[PDB]
Amino acid sequence: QALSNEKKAKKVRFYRNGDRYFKGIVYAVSSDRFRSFDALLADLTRSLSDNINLPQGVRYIYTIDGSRKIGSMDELEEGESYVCSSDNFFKKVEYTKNV
Amino acid sequence: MREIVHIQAGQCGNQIGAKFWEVISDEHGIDPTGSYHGDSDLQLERINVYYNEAAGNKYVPRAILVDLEPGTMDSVRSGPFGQIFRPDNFVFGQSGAGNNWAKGHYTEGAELVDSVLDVVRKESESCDCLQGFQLTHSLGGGTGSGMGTLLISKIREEYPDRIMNTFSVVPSPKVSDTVVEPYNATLSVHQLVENTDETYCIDNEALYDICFRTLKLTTPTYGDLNHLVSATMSGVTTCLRFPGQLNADLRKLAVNMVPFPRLHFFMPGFAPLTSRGSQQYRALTVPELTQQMFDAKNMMAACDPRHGRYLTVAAVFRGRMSMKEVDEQMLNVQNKNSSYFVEWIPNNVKTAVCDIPPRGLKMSATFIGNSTAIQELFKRISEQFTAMFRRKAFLHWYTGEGMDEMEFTEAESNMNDLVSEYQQYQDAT
Amino acid sequence: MREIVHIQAGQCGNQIGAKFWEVISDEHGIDPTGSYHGDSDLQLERINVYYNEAAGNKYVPRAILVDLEPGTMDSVRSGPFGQIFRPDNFVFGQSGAGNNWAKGHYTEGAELVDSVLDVVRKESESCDCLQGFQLTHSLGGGTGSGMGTLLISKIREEYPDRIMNTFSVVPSPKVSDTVVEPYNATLSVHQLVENTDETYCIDNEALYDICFRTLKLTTPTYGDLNHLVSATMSGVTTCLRFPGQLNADLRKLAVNMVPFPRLHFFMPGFAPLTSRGSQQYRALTVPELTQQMFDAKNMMAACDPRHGRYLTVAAVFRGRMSMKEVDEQMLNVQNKNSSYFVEWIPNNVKTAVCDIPPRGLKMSATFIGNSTAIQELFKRISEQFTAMFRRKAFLHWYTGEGMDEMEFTEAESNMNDLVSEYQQYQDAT
Ligand SMILES: Nc1nc2c(ncn2[C@@H]2O[C@H](COP(=O)(O)OP(=O)(O)O)[C@@H](O)[C@H]2O)c(=O)[nH]1
Ligand SMILES: Nc1nc2c(ncn2[C@@H]2O[C@H](COP(=O)(O)OP(=O)(O)O)[C@@H](O)[C@H]2O)c(=O)[nH]1
Repeated sequence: QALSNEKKAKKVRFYRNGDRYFKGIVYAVSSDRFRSFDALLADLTRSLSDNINLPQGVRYIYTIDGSRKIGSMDELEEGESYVCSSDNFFKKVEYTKNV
Repeated sequence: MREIVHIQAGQCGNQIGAKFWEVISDEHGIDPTGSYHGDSDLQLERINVYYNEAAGNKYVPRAILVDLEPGTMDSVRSGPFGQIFRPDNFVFGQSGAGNNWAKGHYTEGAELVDSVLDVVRKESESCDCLQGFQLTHSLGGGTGSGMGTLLISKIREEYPDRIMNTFSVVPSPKVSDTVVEPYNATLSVHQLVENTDETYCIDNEALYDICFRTLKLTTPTYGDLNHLVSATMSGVTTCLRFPGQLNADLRKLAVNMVPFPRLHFFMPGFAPLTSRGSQQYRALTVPELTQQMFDAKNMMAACDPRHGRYLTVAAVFRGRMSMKEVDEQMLNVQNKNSSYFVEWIPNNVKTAVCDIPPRGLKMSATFIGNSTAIQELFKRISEQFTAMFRRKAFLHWYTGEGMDEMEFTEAESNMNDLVSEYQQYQDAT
Repeated sequence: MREIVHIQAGQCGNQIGAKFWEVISDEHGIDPTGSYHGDSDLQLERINVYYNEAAGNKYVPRAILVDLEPGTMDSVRSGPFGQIFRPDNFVFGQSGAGNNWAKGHYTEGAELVDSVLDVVRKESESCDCLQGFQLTHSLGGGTGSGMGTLLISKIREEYPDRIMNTFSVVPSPKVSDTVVEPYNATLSVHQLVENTDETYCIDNEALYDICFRTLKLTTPTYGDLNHLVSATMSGVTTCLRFPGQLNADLRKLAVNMVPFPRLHFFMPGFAPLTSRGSQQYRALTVPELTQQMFDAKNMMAACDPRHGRYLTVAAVFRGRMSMKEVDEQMLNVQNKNSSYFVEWIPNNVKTAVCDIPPRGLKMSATFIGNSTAIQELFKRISEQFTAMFRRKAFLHWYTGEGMDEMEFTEAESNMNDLVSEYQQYQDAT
């Protein structure tokens, strides 16, 4: 067979912690672009913090609710937004309002 | 009043624009420094349409230059008339398109469009009464097709009444500069039919023939091909920058050429085009300009107009000439060629006469013609699209950027909904 | 009349002041010797506000310089415009701060403040009619935060009606010059909210962005960062030193900007700021100065004003300009941006127009804006304070200088009584 295994990109959204005025850039999360979960955090470094957020950078990704620390990329899913934090302390504001 | 904001995109959109601002500066008399060296006061009367007066009697263009790699912006600022652009307008990214529509419209287009629109909004709030935009891009590449159609979808949400015309470069039928150019053209016409007001389809192959058959040039480089497109771009708005006898603009052509809001793909044409040693064996009269426009060897799209029917025809004349002599030649080519025009539109020729010629000639014309002979142009994109899509080849470079097959299916179905309209109104009664 | 006594403190307060007196001397035309080399008689009319005429037509500054080690005073007297200060004003101790608030306000602050106030009282009894003081310090270090707030608590007991404005340097959010800078800032805002009248919050991080994004400087040293602060300090009192059309001073801004006696933390802004090669691609008009002040990339505190609401806005214009052109641009940015201003204060823009520009430009502005977007500035100090205090780390360097935990608890409770006011008046009706 030549029509291969459908290398697909998840369309996920990444809000940043605390900043209420942010929308979240849709990334091409795929198994072709990131071999490890630790390689996904490296792209989150430059494209989230520009001038004012995240002194510790990108460490701990939380759910949109959020109550589960995200493990590997197989813990992710297709079409759900996420909040990107950098501490054990989670700020509970309304992220997904007014997308 | 009536200002125009110029937007460029991609490698091809820069090198048309870098030649376009060399022609506009020679009509208004602008040095490469940015000062003024004119002789008559008619050049400074309507200078505000393409220029903002800076401090110290310098005029800078109202241009916005977009690319995804700095390789082409480095040649624009270093060439002639490259010191005239403002350094803030050079908006460029570091990644690069990769000759890819998905990297131009979804991934790297979204990281740049929020920085481009900070420049579009700043220039639009500085003009007194905005006429409308214009865009120069190409349907073959990645930046001019992905980033170029992304800017139109964001502008039309903000300015729903200003006109928006694009000078696209439709890919040639015989040779192919890009392997995936059917994908980059099918996924771009689907954006242009819902977000523009008029569109100028230009083929490269029809420009190589004019430099070989009409102008008789030995070695035509792109300085000689893009000089013909820049003469046509200035020839549309030339009744807006100078006083005339029968005036037109970018709004009167958008009314008189577009009868249905989906049929707005044109084909351009310039006249006169003389050779280097044959410009003395010719009289420059109005019946010479007329019979050089309407023949098939002077169009700029690779399609013979004899295969179809003209819906609407615009002819923008320049220079001092008798109005009786113009109103008779347009009538005479409509009575004897009564089959190649359409029946359900009587008197389908629009006339516009300016007063000031281009620099060097005595009188000149510009042909802006709509036709159903461009249905041959969309059969060849749709045939080459379905030849590549049915094997689903070159698809994992698109699906891997967050895209599904339904994006392609609604794109090709829209194009066959466009071909079934040009075939429908060709055989009316 | 209306004299101003200038007080400096710490390492940072000297190197702002040593650049500040270089800008004032160039506006009034003073050599580094101390003589006068002006051309017009407007420079000597109001010379008494920052200068005392010495014997022999020499003018010396009314400056009082405070430090705890002689290491920074040695560079001030040896640099340019360092021979102009009187040698008695260099009040310095031998111990040193140790980058410590308790050594700056309790132990070594008390051994020096009785010698500093012998110089403050001598300069205040020599002026005819005192307008008010001013102070340049920094909230990060020890001398500018401990000795700096100790001087304000002693002055306010002696001069309860004169104004007192401080040009503080609030520490940046991302990088940290001092490990214990949350302690040195929390224990200083508790002193400033009860003893000052208006306070200019300046972040270092917002000044590195202007030298990188706006002015396009390759290697900005502190001679290039402190030159922007000294232009803003002179731009507030510039309607007091020169005749104008609509005059202001340090009292009219203290009335029109401060609606409640606890809400007096500002954010400054200067305009125009051109690059080195982009100061010819720009017209210097009033609608260019207006749309360069109000955007977020020209503030001097690291906080976007879009997160909150402006309570009061002052704009001090300099140079000859039409008053109709100023009164329309301030109105236009208030009608279209009607959400980012506050509702229960109508017409919240204060205008002041001087006549004499800065040396080199043709016209200039200065933005003095109050906002509730500085509640983000006090959340980050209060979060970093409670992160360090709940483990009681770096505390034995403070308790060992005669201090208890109740000094910290009433300091952090005062700051959360300040955050609950900016959140309260942001959502009024
Ligand atoms: N007329 C003309 N077409 C050009 C020129 N340079 C490139 N092109 C066209 O541009 C297309 C290639 O795409 P490209 O310019 O690289 O755009 P991008 O890949 O989106 O940046 C082809 O159709 C070329 O014929 C030029 O100087 N003149
Ligand atoms: N803008 C500016 N800030 C400075 C300069 N020198 C030091 N600082 C700031 O001063 C603080 C360090 O404290 P310091 O000046 O030593 O004060 P002290 O310890 O009380 O004597 C930090 O916030 C620095 O950013 C300068 O030349 N310019």
